[PDB]
Amino acid sequence: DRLDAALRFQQEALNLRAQRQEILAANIANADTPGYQARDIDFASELKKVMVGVALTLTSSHHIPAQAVVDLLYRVPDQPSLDGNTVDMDRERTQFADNSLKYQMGLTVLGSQLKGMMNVLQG
Amino acid sequence: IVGNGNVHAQVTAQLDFANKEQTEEHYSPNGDASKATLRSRQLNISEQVG
Repeated sequence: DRLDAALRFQQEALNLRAQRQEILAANIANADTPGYQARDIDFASELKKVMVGVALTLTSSHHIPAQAVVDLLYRVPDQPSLDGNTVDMDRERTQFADNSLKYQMGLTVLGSQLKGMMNVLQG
Repeated sequence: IVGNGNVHAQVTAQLDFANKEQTEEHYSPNGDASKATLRSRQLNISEQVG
């Protein structure tokens, strides 16, 4: 559908921001686990990958339709801890706040596009 | 062989005067993968060994 193509980029950006938000909050929650590595995703490359499948064929009514079913990069440690935990509070707190801001911005842009498509139709 | 008049026979017949109509449907079994005909197949396999 053409409607999907217009809203594909912002939807994928919003979903990627939510996933990275979950990853950052997981990094915050597991700050005290000894031996836990701080993981993160490269937002731009994954957004390229998602932006850049074959529903199985249903011959009749009984035939069952096809059933549907990111890469994590390690953060470079800054300070060496003794328990092997590489999670840094300041870095991930700033990243968490930034991801929240960008999620809000994506919501704003997507809502503006939908509202414009709506006022085009209203009449 | 027996001769004219040296044989007598009589026949009785139970007949069928009942109108019957029948429709039969048969499906060939496809439980064996060798004789199974397929149109679409989705096989998702995952093995996360730790």
